[PDB]
Amino acid sequence: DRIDSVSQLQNVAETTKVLFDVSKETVELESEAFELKQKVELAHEAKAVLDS
Amino acid sequence: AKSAANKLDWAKVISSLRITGSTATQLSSFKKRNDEARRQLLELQSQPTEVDFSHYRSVLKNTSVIDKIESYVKQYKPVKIDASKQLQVIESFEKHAMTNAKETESLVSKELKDLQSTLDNIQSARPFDELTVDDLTKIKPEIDAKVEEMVKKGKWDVPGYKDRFGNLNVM
Amino acid sequence: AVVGQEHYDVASKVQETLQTYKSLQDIIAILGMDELSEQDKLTVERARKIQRFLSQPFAVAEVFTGIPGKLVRLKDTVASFKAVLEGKYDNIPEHAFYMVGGIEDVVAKAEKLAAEAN
Amino acid sequence: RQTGKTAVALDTILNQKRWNNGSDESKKLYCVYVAVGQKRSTVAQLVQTLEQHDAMKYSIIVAATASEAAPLQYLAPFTAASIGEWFRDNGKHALIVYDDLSKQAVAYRQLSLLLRRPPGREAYPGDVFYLHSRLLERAAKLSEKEGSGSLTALPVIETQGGDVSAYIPTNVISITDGQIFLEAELFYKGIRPAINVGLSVSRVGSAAQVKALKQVAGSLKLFLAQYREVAAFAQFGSDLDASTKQTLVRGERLTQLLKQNQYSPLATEEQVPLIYAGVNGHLDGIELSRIGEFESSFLSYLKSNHNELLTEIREKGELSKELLASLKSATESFVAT
Ligand SMILES: Nc1ncnc2c1ncn2[C@@H]1O[C@H](COP(=O)(O)OP(=O)(O)O)[C@@H](O)[C@H]1O
Ligand SMILES: [Mg+2]
Repeated sequence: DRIDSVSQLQNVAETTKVLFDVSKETVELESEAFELKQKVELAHEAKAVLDS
Repeated sequence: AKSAANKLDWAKVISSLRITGSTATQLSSFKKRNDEARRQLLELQSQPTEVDFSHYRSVLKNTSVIDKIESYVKQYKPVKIDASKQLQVIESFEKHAMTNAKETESLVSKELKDLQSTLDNIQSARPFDELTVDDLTKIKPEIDAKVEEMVKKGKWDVPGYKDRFGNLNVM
Repeated sequence: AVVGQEHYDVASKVQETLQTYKSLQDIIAILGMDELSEQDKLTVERARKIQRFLSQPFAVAEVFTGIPGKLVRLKDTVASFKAVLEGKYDNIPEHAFYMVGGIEDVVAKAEKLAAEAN
Repeated sequence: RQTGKTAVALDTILNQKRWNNGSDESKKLYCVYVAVGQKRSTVAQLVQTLEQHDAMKYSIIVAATASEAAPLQYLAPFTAASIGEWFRDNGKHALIVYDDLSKQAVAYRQLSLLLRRPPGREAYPGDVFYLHSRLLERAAKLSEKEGSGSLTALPVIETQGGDVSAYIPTNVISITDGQIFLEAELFYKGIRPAINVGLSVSRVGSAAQVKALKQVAGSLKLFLAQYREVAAFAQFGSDLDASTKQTLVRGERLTQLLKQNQYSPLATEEQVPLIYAGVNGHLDGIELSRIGEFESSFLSYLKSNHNELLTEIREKGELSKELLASLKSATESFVAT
């Protein structure tokens, strides 16, 4: 039973490699989204003000 | 392009029934989910971020202010540059993760090799009815140490000895 | 959008309890509370409590109620009914919700009935 | 009264923005609202609501205010029917919601009762049936020889105390190709669309339905029969055995799922996974109240690295065996979490 349990560490590291990489990668790639948020807000304000 | 990343992430999640009890891995999962949801919501709701001066200005006749706001927008087109600040601390997290992964897999590989050796030995080297007591004593001096210690202590009892071994006692 | 999704949920759950109560009135009269399961019995008791709590004294009706009128703020009443819906005041008798204002008045009336009256 | 009639009319109205913002005119569905007997404040609410959700551009508001003369209320649905017939005869598809139309009925009753015309039943004139039928029959699906246009009618009836068995209600039901019943009973019982599955019947079940939603797995077709069974053996009926318990749980979870927030038109590419989840993985839901958030989480799950399935069921229309297997796998993966 211990053998069967340890059989599952055989390839966990290979997948969790890309998992841990892309986790932080995607979490920090929202910087461009944050920079786009202010531009989108400015555009929304401009459209609203000219609608006014 | 994103399909492979979260596909392998949830593959690891499907493997993660055994590392249950984690604190922030699932929390980081909902964090990624919330951030990407805000991504797609802002990208879908984002109308073309420019005033249609050809038509959406021509409808207004006495504006006197469309030129001002358009000039302001044009001057503020470079709103801000991307923040690629993280170049070493994230690398530190990755080198820690690499160290943990390599030491882990070394441990796993050596443990499986040891346990196939164990089963292979146990298959045809199991003297159930022909094991020598002298061989047992020589293999493990710990049982010898225990025996002399309890002999010199005077407590001849061996706690937990009638639990599995019968007595056939005529008494 | 106008309410705030909290007072709206409280009102929705109040309507839930009252509609279930009215639907079960027929078998309550015919059979009784025993026939209902534990969830239905709890729902009926809670709905009775809310319906009693709906009574509010009015300053222009003191000669009729005999109790000074109460002016309950919106936040006060929504918080009180949210607390009632969670079952925090299930042990309190339903009569304590009769001619009261906020949940503090409910607690006061329950204490008076439990100590001075009983 | 105020059981969600104009509300479901509004969700039908707003859902068309998905296709009206495109280019395929064969899928564009122009909208015509008939505000006969409604008050001007309600019509302003309506027009602003359509303005917010980018819907006023393709919708048409024909308002017959109660303060306006009764002949105007009588005629406004007919004029809106002509407006929709313009789209219908030019190869376009028009949805006209004859909201109220009981106010038009009473306005025409006023017209007859001051025009010296003797009335019929409950002082209603003779041709309220003929009026309703003649007005509604203008809504039809034209053949390809006539441009393949269509004109869809969504009339309303404001019943008095749930009295479906009344002259005007049963009269209009005999005209329309099916009815959508809403009562306060289900409205306060929790059903937010207030869809009374019993007396709500559509005259074209298999047709006029998305192929991905009609039968695909079979259960989606006898969905209505299953709901009728659940009503017939609801909590009042004795819980016979484990099969009966499973049927009751299935019905309760299904009616839990059907609740939908106002001004939230949920597309068929997102409807189909939810209806399928109501047949497999529905029974093990963690409390009935949590299905509300479970639906949102399942939508989010289908959005992430499953948009291929969503666009496949949106574009193709039919569901293949491999598509059904993929949907089952996704449902199992989600219910596992
Ligand atoms: N999803 C929903 N479906 C139906 N009604 C809703 C929903 N959400 C909120 N409501 C409430 O139900 C009422 C629907 O009544 P309405 O359709 O206006 O009938 P009428 O126009 O005949 O008064 C609205 O006042 C609204 O506040
Ligand atoms: Mg209405």
